[PDB]
Amino acid sequence: ELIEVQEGKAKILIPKAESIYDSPVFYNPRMALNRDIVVVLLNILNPKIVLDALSATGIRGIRFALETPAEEVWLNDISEDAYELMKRNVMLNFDGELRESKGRAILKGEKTIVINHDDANRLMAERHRYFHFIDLDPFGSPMEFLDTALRSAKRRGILGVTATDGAPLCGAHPRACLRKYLAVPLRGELCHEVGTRILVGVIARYAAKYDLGIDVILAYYKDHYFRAFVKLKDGARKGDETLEKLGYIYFDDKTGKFELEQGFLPTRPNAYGPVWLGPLKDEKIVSKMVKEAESLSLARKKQALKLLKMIDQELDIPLFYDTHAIGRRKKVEEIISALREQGYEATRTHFSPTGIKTSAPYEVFIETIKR
Ligand SMILES: Nc1ncnc2c1ncn2C1O[C@@H](CSCCC(N)C(=O)O)[C@@H](O)C1O
Repeated sequence: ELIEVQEGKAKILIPKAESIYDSPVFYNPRMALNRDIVVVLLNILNPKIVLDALSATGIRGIRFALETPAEEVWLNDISEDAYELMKRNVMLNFDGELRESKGRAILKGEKTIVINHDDANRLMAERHRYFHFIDLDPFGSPMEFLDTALRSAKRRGILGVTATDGAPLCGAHPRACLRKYLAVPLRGELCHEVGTRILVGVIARYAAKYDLGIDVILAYYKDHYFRAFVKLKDGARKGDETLEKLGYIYFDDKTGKFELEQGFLPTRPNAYGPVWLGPLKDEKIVSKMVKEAESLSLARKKQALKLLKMIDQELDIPLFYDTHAIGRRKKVEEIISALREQGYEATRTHFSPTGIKTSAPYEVFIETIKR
């Protein structure tokens, strides 16, 4: 029936089954890294009232309460069996008695834990402008909840969205991408960043009508999923400035050369987007994350540090050059060094193991790898 496992400072019971998609209550251990990062981040932004929209086993919210400054943690899931496993796992990491009720339970101890058996769109809708932080971790696309989450979070709240929607976001299913994200995807060596930027840009677009803009705290790709942490800005002016960060991409698949164009609409044919052409991180914050992550007991510390450091030293410039792909048409360390000697900025990128982000033009990049 149930197996007791441990993640971070959390001890939970998960159903034992053939695969993760076969257990009555979902739990993907590979997502431990995803939860480490949000924990590291929360230990910086220090949100007071947080929400684990689609909790499943309750692991995320449970780690929120045990490993972060969060004072009021809300756990929610539409599934009855999940709700029951959530209540159990909560009482497995916290003391006192759970004052349960019809599909709703509460625990008022050092931290306040609100466990809910409800539909996320229903809960969030009841909780208008209530959370400092909301974490959306759905099966694939978050579009079904995005709009309601933008109304449930404080006008200055933080929104965490994950998208395991690789197929549409990476160009495999262009028509599916158009329906869910209202953007024309780009496949190929760049689809990892473009997919991430499409994600940020759709949040930016949905937030604008509430006269809200965004600041990307951190956005990255990893293990086939897209993560986006954004800070909401109050004001039509902020909203307008956000939409101004949107743009389109032009890509020559024969050469690997790409071009960017800032604007709500493109002005040339064969445009990819719209996508977020703004920053993909808040360097000041990401740097602290590396420091914080080192002083925390995460579930996958080594990988968490390895990923955070990569992003920390990474250039925040749109797109990059994949040495392997272009090669088809030397070592990355050597190319980077040769680029820096000439005075250009160049760094590795978490998007690709052979990718290089640089301020050098396509042409110079090609000349340099040839020398
Ligand atoms: N409308 C809805 N409201 C609340 N939960 C929903 C929902 N639609 C689907 N779900 C569900 O979302 C799941 C996503 S799996 C989620 C995992 C996670 N947060 C972690 O770190 O483990 C299931 O438990 C489930 O029943």
